[PDB]
Amino acid sequence: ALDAAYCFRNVQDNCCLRPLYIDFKRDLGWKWIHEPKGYNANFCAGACPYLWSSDTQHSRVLSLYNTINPEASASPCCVSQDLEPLTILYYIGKTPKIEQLSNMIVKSCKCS
Amino acid sequence: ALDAAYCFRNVQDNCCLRPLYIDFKRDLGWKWIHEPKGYNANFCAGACPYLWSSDTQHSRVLSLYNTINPEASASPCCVSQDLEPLTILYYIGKTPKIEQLSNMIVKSCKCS
Repeated sequence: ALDAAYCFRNVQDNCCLRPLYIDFKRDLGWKWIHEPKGYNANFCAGACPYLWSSDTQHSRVLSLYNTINPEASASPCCVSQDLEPLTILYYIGKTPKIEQLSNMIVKSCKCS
Repeated sequence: ALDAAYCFRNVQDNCCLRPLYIDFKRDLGWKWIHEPKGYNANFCAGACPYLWSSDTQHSRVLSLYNTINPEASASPCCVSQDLEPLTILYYIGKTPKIEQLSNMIVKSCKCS
């Protein structure tokens, strides 16, 4: 998979997970989250070679088209695959509460 | 929507549907399809401004992050949204048959 272990080994031009830490107050302007101060959101970026696409007929027809006619490219797009939640601390008045924020973290990537 | 009527008006740098005709024999090497000789598959391509992403928390957090910190971009990806089937003619020996090939055509685009 295009995850931390495979992708964080070196810098790669191809579709891969990229490290990113987001500080809620500083980078999002979210003051409602008291803890943690930030988290490793990560993101997906990089070139998609033509055979890296699947799960849709249009994508596999497009991949086959591209492999035969490269010069006239319609290159696939590096997108998120596995997403994970994050537990945070917020307040209801003076009472500290905890809740899960869904799909905050990207763990792996794929080509569209 | 980022469909033919909106997108085929002019050339646009931003995420939009792009016209593409694929000839089965000539461009795919598919000799099994006798009719039609090709079809308008189309494809999605172009720049995604930061607020064009939705449906995932990670995508909206990433869009918000990007709007605040543009220079340090993790730009969204222009992908297919609505897909349509195509009916074709093939043979089982000397008998002509027809069948639907699913999700062959892209009708609209979206930003990841």
